[PDB]
Amino acid sequence: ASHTTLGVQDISTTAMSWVQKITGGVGLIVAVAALILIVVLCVSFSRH
Amino acid sequence: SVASFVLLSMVGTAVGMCVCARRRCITPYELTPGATVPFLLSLLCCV
Amino acid sequence: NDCIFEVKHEGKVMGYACLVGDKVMKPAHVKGTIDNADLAKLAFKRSSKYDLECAQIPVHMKSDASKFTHEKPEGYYNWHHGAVQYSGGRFTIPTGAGKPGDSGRPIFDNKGRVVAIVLGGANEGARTALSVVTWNKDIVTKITPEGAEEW
Repeated sequence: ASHTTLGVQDISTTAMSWVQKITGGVGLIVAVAALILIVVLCVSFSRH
Repeated sequence: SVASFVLLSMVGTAVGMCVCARRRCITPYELTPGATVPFLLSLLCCV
Repeated sequence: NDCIFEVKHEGKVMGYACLVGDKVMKPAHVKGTIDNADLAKLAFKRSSKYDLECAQIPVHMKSDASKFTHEKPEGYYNWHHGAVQYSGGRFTIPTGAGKPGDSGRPIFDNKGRVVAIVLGGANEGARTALSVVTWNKDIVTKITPEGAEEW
């Protein structure tokens, strides 16, 4: 061959788009659950 | 194979946090004699 | 007379349980078991924030329940060992009345209604202050004076 090899980052644009969508979805549901806990814990502490 | 495992761990954690908040949220109402849980807490939040 | 049950451990009396309204309540820090054979079979829930454990009263004992209120005017109240004066948000007991091992006794109003349970107290010269668990409409709250010790 007349060319060099490819690396781990050298992927198609369509594959990259799918990766971002799946990762973002899971991350969102974690953030929402965390926010619920913080308000409940703070109010219970302060209410006492 | 590895990516699937890690993503499954993230979802399960979110469920566990919700259960912890619910129990600590509601508990005060079960100790008071004659108390009634307000409609909103009974049905919609901290169910 | 009938609303008070003994709590015993290895033959020694550690404290008391009180049957009020529709719930049976026992302080969390007291060790031992319940003398009543039927009550000993119930499941209880624990909360470390208020040092309380509670369960539902079975139907056949409902006729023994005491009455309760939430109104707490300034004035005088009675208990097993004498009078108590309530003023300024604190319950005042003459010094020397009460010793460790006598926790779990209710305080009664003029008409005999339950208003509070005492779980420990502080030591001061002429008069002592108590640490009490009381309630309000739809909530429960705990009051502990500075320097209070468990009884």
